[PDB]
Amino acid sequence: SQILSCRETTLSMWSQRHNLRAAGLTSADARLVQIRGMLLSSDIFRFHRARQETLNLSTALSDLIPSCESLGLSVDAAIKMEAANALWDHGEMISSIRMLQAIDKDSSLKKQSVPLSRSDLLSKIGYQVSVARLESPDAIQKKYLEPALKELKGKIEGREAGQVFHQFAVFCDEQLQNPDSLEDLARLQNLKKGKDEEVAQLKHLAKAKQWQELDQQELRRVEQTRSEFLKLCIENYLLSLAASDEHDNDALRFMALWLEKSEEEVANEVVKKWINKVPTRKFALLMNQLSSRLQDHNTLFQKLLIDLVYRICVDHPYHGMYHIWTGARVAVSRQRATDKIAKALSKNNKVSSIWPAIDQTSRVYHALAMDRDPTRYKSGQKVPIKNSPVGQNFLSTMSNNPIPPPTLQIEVSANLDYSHVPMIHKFAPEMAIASGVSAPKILTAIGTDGRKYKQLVKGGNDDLRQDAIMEQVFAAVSELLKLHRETRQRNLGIRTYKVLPLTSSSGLIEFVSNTIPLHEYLMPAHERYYPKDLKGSQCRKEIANAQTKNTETRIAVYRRVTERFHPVMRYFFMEYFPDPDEWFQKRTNYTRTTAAISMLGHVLGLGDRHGHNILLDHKTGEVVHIDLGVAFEMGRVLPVPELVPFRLTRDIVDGMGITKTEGVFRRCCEFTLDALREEAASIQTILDSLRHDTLYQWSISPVRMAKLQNSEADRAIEVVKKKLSKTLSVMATVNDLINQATSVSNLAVLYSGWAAYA
Ligand SMILES: Nc1ncnc2c1ncn2[C@@H]1O[C@H](COP(=O)(O)OP(=O)(O)OP(O)(O)=S)[C@@H](O)[C@H]1O
Ligand SMILES: [Mg+2]
Repeated sequence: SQILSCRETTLSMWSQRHNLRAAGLTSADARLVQIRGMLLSSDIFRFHRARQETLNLSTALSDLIPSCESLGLSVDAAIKMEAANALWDHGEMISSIRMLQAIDKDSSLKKQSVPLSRSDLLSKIGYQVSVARLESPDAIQKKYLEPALKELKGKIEGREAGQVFHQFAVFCDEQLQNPDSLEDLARLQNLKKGKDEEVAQLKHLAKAKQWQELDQQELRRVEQTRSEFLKLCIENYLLSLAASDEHDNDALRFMALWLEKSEEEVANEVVKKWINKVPTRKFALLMNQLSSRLQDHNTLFQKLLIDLVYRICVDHPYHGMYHIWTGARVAVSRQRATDKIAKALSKNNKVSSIWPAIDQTSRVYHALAMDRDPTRYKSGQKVPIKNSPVGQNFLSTMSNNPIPPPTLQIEVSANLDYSHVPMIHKFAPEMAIASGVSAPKILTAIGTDGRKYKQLVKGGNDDLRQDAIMEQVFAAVSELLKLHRETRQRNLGIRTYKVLPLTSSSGLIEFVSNTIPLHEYLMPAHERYYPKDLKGSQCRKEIANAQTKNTETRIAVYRRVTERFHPVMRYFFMEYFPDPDEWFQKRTNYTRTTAAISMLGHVLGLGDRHGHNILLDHKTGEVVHIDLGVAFEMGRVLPVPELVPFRLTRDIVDGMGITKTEGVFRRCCEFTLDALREEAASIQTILDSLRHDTLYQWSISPVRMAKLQNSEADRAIEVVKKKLSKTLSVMATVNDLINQATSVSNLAVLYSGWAAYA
């Protein structure tokens, strides 16, 4: 605000003082520059939601119009549009709409400086008239949207056309999923059904048949209207994706809309016509959903889907070829189709030194994962990977085939240039081993640029596709958080990692760089700082013995245990960051990331939040949540249910200081939850894309349910949708959540492996 106000003063004074200016700078030039600087400041003030400053600016701009018309400037349209924006942002919807319509009626948008295209004005009026319900959705399309598409004049590239096409596509989509129109279609369908049943009962007949035919004609009209809307929706989504990059979650919405209509040949003809102009970098992150619908059926849907998956794997190989490999090496048809795509991939010129590399490398990674020997691999040791035959074959094969580390997160390149990606140079000679049955081994790889990429080569009978899908969903929602001022100002978001499933029994997990598990810090620290307290194992055993007793005894035992167990988390920051400046910044990072993941894991039902799934990053302070596969409330179905919204035990809360909760954690919870329920449409779109994934399981299979404690899509998405309801205020919702997350009667009846005493 300070810089922008001083800039306003500067530009106005320079425009007034004619003798200070140079020779060839007339007063029209100074005036025009002043106006442009003011309009820029108005954009900036609008995002900050500073109402009074946009009001001041638009008033001071409207006062310049008389003195601008005498200098020979035509800046009335841009300034009146700024006034209309101020009105709309103060709540005057009808006044803003009337002002924009007056701009459109009597103004020459062609011959005037500070240009203003007629199609963006028309689409602005159309958007505002739709929001205010000021006209029927059949006149909005006839007066504002189709005239806008006609004003583009065949230009199908740029941000102007991107805005127009996204406007029109969202309008048509909104017309399809309309509760009134769906009720009307259902009513006409029941009428047709009942009248046909009555006619069958009879075979009076003449009039009955005539009424039946009139019903049929009405139903044909309604269905044809819906078919036109579907055509326009799909076509304009595809044209908006091909024009600009402003709207790129239109790829997720187009994909959901197209997978719902895989049989309606109308949709497939429109897609066939327009699909080849979208850059494949828009679909690159949707390969879990695309490669799950592959089949060999010779239809048109499959001939489009297979070609799209092929082009994605050719342009961005490190984003599609592992999906193809996993798919090759209704399940039989999917495997056959993925095998055909793989055979075609190992035939073309662009990707031919890349597909064999990934082939051989994945084979040896899987072989190394599956190889368990209790003698050759002792849990906790550190074995040089040259003594097993699998180890030597692995090292040789990896030396002969250079690839980027499979757990490195590669960003998608618009220029299609993946040469700047570090390849695996060599492997560290040894590999660690963790405790389990099928020994998870932690490899290290030294890359070309000289960094160390550690990896968990996880083998056994686990399902990493759940964890990978949920990591992708959480990353998408955290990306939604960046669009709002309050959460973006605080960098509220989650830390991601990379899961890569190789087969149905093995995967590569990214070993997060310099973290430490929460339980592995907390259990030694508890006895280092309080040598007279109970041990972690004594508390766990004491709580597990009273697991088959009444709630009164369980709560009494829990109080007795936590009276002899004091939190020590506040020391994690006093012993990794002794400098007060750094200590304060890192403790704030911890609090903010804990708040963001608490709200985000309440909204998505995230469970299984024990100490071994939470990592503490001792370089930046901020927590990382891994193992995100038990989501959508699957955790309160277990034998000993997890009935808390998130993990907020005494140690998580002790890491926050004098102000236990009231402070940074509560304000950040409220900003997160306030930004989440203003993106409920986008979260619905993400979960809808999840709904068309044939391989995602919406219930926890008794295998993992036994590994954890020693329509389902419709119910889950409905629960998510009612957690984002604006009925209660954010303050009251967060108060309730923090009351039930820290309650002793809730924490006392949790499973003993969920270390709640801690
Ligand atoms: N991707 C990862 N990055 C960094 N550390 C990890 C990662 N995955 C697991 N860890 C940690 O390294 C160890 C590996 O844990 P695992 O033995 O694979 O599974 P686990 O969670 O320990 O077993 P349970 O069922 O939870 S008792 C644990 O101490 C984890 O905290
Ligand atoms: Mg784990």
